[PDB]
Amino acid sequence: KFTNLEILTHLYNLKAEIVRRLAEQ
Amino acid sequence: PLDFTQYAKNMRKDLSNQDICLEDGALNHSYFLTKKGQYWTPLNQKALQRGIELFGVGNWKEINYDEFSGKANIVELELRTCMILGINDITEYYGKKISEEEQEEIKKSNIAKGKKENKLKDNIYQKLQQ
Amino acid sequence: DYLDRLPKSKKGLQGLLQDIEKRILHYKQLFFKEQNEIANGKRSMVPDNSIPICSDVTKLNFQALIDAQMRHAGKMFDVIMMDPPWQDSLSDEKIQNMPIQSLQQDGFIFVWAINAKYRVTIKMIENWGYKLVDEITWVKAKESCLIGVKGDVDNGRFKKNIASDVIFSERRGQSQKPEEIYQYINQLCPNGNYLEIFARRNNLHDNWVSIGNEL
Repeated sequence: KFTNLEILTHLYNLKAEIVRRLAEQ
Repeated sequence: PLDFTQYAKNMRKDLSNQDICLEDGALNHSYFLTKKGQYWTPLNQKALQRGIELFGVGNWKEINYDEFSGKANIVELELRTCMILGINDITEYYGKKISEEEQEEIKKSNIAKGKKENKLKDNIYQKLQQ
Repeated sequence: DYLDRLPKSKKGLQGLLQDIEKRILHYKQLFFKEQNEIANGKRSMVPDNSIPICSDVTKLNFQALIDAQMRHAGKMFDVIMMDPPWQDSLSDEKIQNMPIQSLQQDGFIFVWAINAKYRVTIKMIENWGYKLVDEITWVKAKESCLIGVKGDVDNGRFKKNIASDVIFSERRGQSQKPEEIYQYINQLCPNGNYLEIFARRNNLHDNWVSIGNEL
């Protein structure tokens, strides 16, 4: 299972990738 | 005639890592409520507080370089500072350099501001709700 | 990531970003809350009286352990237990060459062996001076725990009748070594001091000295 901090790290990493796909667009 | 409880205390002090046991000798339970590898130590926490003074709230990367030899979690840094100032979202303080003394006062004000509007949870003031 | 599974579309990305944001707030409070409970004296599942040491046994030099033990107990240990991480992987070689003999003078040793490492365990505990005396067996599927002996065990320290040579899984589908093992050691030695090598955080019982890279 994931811990709260691992989940948040995944979410933060995800957000960046998105924001950067919104960037590239 | 062996007193185990004393035995454990002695053994830990002379053999265990400093995170595992207190100078008291007793077992540091906080270390085992966290996954191995991910423990946040008291020397970690001052490092962070130093880094807000020197580099500012936003710049986790610069802090990671200087204070943690690159080995901290950038997200953990962000989260830890939220605690430091007692608010759930800190975009307000982004870029700012704050003093260890100021941070307490900032957080004290933020808990103050917080407790009142009734948006206060677990010692953090939730400016952002959802 | 993964790249494939994410939306490439603006509308997908915008709604994903919206949902990520709510989720971050959700897990933020869970983290702050968790972190706070810990600050205000929360208690771990670890028993009060155990000695956790996080180390690598290759690097570890036992002498400090030996000195500290002699210092606080006046005896070396009565029972040593090992679940080696066979080839997270240590070659047969560096597990084998551990200076175990320094560790105990008179008691029992217990070692876990998958069928492949079964023979290897025999001649590696013989090397450490032990005599093969017993094997516990665990059904879940089987794995052996081989038992050997050195020194004098004719003291009152070790009780002669052994509860079982069979052991059973605590829970269906389980892969951590069963608990009944700790009790059986309790049979063999009651309130003696024991050492475990290659320990895990779930492996900690009070009065036990546990050493491992993950503790």
